[PDB]
Amino acid sequence: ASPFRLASAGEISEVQGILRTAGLLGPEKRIAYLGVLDPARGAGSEAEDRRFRVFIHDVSGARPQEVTVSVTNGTVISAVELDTAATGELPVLEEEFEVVEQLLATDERWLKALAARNLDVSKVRVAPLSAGVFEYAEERGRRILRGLAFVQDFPEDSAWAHPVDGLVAYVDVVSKEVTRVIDTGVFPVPAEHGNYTDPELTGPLRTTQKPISITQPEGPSFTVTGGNHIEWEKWSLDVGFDVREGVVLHNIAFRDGDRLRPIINRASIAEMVVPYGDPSPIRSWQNYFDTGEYLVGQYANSLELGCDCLGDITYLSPVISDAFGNPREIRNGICMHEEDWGILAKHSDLWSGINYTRRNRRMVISFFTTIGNYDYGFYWYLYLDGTIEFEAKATGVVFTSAFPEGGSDNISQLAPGLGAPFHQHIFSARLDMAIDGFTNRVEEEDVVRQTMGPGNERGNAFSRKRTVLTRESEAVREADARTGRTWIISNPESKNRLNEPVGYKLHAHNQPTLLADPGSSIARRAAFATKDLWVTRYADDERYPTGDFVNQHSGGAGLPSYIAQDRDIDGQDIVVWHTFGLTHFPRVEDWPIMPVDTVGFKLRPEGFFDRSPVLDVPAN
Amino acid sequence: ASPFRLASAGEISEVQGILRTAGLLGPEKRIAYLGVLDPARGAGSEAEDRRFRVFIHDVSGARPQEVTVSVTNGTVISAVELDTAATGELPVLEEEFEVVEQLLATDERWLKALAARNLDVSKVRVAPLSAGVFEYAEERGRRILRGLAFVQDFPEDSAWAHPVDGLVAYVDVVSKEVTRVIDTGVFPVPAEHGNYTDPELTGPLRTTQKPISITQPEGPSFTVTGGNHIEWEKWSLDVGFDVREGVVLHNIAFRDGDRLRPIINRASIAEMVVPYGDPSPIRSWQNYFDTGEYLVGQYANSLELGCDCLGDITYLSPVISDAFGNPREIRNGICMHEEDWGILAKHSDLWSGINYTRRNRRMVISFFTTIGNYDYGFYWYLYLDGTIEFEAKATGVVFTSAFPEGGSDNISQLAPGLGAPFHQHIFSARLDMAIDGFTNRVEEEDVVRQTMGPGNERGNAFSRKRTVLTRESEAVREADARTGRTWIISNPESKNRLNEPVGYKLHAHNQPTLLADPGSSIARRAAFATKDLWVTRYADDERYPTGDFVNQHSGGAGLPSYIAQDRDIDGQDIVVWHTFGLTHFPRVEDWPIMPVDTVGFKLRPEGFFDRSPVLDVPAN
Ligand SMILES: O=CCc1ccccc1
Ligand SMILES: O=CCc1ccccc1
Ligand SMILES: [Cu+2]
Ligand SMILES: [Cu+2]
Ligand code: NA
Ligand code: NA
Ligand code: NA
Ligand code: NA
Repeated sequence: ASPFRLASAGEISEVQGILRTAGLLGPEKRIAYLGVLDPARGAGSEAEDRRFRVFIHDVSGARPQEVTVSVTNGTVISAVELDTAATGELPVLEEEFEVVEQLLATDERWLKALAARNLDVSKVRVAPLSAGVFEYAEERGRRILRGLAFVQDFPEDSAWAHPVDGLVAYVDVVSKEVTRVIDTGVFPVPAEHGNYTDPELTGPLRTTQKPISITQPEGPSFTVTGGNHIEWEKWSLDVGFDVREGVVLHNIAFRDGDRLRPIINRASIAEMVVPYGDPSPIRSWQNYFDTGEYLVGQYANSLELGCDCLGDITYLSPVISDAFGNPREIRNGICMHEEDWGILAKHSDLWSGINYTRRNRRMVISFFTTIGNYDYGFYWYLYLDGTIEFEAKATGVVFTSAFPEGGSDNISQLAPGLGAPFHQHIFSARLDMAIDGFTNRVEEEDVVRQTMGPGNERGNAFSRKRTVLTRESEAVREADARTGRTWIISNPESKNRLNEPVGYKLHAHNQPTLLADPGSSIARRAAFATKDLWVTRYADDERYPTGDFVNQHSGGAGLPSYIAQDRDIDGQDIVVWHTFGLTHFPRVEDWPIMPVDTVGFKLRPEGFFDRSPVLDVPAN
Repeated sequence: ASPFRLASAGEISEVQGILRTAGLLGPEKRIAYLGVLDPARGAGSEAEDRRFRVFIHDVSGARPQEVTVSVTNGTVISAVELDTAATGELPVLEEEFEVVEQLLATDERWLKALAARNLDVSKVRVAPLSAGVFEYAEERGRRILRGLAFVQDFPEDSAWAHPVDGLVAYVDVVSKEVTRVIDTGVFPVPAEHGNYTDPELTGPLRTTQKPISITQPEGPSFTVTGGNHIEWEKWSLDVGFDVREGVVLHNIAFRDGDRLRPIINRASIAEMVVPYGDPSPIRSWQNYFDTGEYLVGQYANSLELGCDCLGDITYLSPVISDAFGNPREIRNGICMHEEDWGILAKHSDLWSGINYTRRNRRMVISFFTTIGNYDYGFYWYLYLDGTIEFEAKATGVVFTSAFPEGGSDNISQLAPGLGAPFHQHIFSARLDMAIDGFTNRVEEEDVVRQTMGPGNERGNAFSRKRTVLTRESEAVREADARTGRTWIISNPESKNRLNEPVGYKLHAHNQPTLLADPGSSIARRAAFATKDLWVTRYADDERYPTGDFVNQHSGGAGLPSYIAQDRDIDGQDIVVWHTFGLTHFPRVEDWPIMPVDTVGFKLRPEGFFDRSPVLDVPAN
């Protein structure tokens, strides 16, 4: 019944049939993206219409198409041919991952480079890296991937330990031509292996860890209805899944007494970018948008009970399309469980004699994705007290290079001859806000220091100030940790019992934003990453901070184009875009496989409730 | 055997006997502090000498004394009479908590103030607040407490809901005189109760929470020997307890292969301060040092299994002295347990076919203290991967006032007529470092942005810089979140296999430091709180960032006095002092009892190991 239910295998099969019948899915066609569209604003009409958006690539060189279909009515709503030199190329296809290595293996220039290094071509893996846009005029409007080489000594070897530095190739994957092979000189291929399951490297495994058993003898406290509707400890929401964004949260609301109170209409990680800070021409082009260019949702892992998710786990298995429109299940792709979270509130009172302790808990919704060397866990958390938190967990294997003789200012050494270039991991959270409804506004809150003097004779006073952001042109904001800067999303037409607007406060981690020079190609294509906070007026087609077609787009699409409309955001239907990231100078302890590091943000109620919302939590 | 074992009841009884026999513990004497001294540097002599430091107060007006005794030899080592106008008053005594209310109850000025407000004196509780040092010349060298009044409607009522604003009294607790009663006008006493166990306020308790069962069927993975020596997953350390500081960690080391490698010699929270930002003369003097003035360790709670600590818990019950030198056990005052901590490392490799997942865990050492309205949990965490983290959890009841008609810039409204003044909670962690031994140094690490140009033609490069702090006069440092500033403690004489100095990196939360005007009394007495990081040369007598006698000390003691010695800290025995805190603008959801908020810091290895230290963790 619910318009926010997960896509079914039958829906995807119908999309395939509709596309085929319309002549849109011949043997040269590939589906590069397929996803269900959200209901438009004002769906109080009970007009069930499940629509899907599709990007269709053509492997023969014909122009790709963007298509919208209605599975409910079985019709093509619209179909548009794309000029990719103008609006950007389509996302990378999984089946192209191997084409770069295959094409290079028969190119005489590539072969001469490997021969000089005495590398057997059958042992050389080539990473299929997105190209970006730089100085090469012949790449405009062509579908280009760039290749960096790694040696695998045997089939189970970790190739990342053996980078082939000084060598890069560019490939046109549609015409199947190697456009350029650049060899800047021979570097020794690092010889130590990085096989973290080899007993030679691990030593004997610890025998000292005793088991931790986490069980729920009466089952979990949350309920799942209609496939993906969650109710837990007054929270209510729908868990969506999109092949580009991954897990998406819809309709986050909190039952406060008799009223279901909305908080967030849609929450997602709408983009992420990993820019590299090595000026070597072998890697100075390297910036990959895992979300926008590769689609992190299609690489979600199947999560193992006891290993990836521990406790009383409820799984969702989302369905996606393969490149031919067949449905493919991601078995156990989403874990949901509740976790004990320590003390919630505690007081022992010297005058009343009352001793009081309550325990906290959180609801966890997570998935894990793998794109080449990197692996990321995406975690959404709901707490008893109304807090919402997001956490990204970065692990996997660092991207490697040679470590130059005589050192480097932009690479750290991990092992003899083995380097790891400096880089960042930057995310964009898109928060379609609905604090008690859609009439919302954003205020910037700074601590205010006061001078000793009249009215402050002992010099102890301090205060705060709030600035309302009223138009999009003034809603591009930077962090300021020193002044305790936060942002408050409030509803000016909904007041608490003290006659103050209800609100939620966004707490950032205040990590550095994009470091690249403002005139760089990556600063233009990832402009969202240069600022901590953006606020836009809601619009149906404004989905990603980088635009719809990120791959090889020349820049400026997305947020800098949206805010140029300078729309009213003071008590309106608004969207918050928060940039947050990790700056990674790799350490020896990150090698051969990296222990998890984390970054995120959280939102806490700020006069949303009339008092603490967890007074009715029992003593356990 | 171990010199770092907890104080025993027999040791304290011997101290009492030694003091009594020496004429130092007559009926007018009170022990205001008693604690075991750490071994001096270079204890490779096996010279067991358990020494205790004692502060002795005199309730008749005689000068107090500082005394050092040896329980091993049964002798007084030294005894010094204190001039408190010079060096500060002794910490507040528990038995003085009730003396302020008792003395005010017979003062005619206090009675007239209560009579005008129609308050029955038997219902009026008076909080015993530390005085600080302000403009009152007659307080110099006298033991002063200040009193703020709260009404209790019945014995089990929460008095915090009913502040009596406009009224403050100053009391000399030794001569038993009320020096001043200040009445600036009548405010309505807020009428709503704040009884968070009253069903009228809580409503019916939730029935929706199902149990979470955390068990260890084979017991915990750590061992406790000699009372307080912990070994867990290659970590080794001693858990101490001091009545001023609370839990103290000694001898933190990590077994790396065959070598036990030191990391931190002593870790503690050596001070905390709560400054209030309300300029009203009723409260503009209000700054309490829970650690330095009240001694947070003596108010540690007995922790309840299943409620405060959940899982397979091992308790310590530390012993302290009461005011007469009798030993008193704090039953179950420290919880120790290990916790699952999610994913540790994970990778699924497209070329090797290997799928790899390992789970993380942490060791938890915690205690909870209550001082009047506020309650704090102190948590130390050790992780599998070498990370050390501290976390403070703040809960309890916010300090209240009236909310003035017409609002306030320095107070938030919680309920009709009820306010909560702005304030901070600021902590000082004292880290006596020993990274691979005592030859340590500190470097400040900033991200370095680079300009597009020659050698950086695509404008993508970024780097980092490290600045060695060589003398104490240059080792007072501020946070800079925008440039990703961290601090590295390294050993220049101990290198990893890449011939780089081994190190640990301190990651701060970058919260605002002390907001008060630099010319204020609190800025002088809590000078440590004005800067994020201090580094000193180790010295036996340099224990607290505020000095030994914080109560009514006029300022400048502690860290600003230590660093004036301008000692060499470049490859020396050094101590890191990190200031971190919360800035609290109270929200409606903080009332009537506050959900936990947190702040802390962490240290991660930085080239300390030759590769990831958790390769030998098994697959579970
Ligand atoms: O994360 C996307 C870049 C990438 C893709 C495939 C292999 C290595 C790196
Ligand atoms: O936290 C120390 C200040 C204090 C002490 C006792 C009651 C209320 C407040
Ligand atoms: Cu990284
Ligand atoms: Cu507070
Ligand atoms: Na273009
Ligand atoms: Na909105
Ligand atoms: Na003095
Ligand atoms: Na030291």
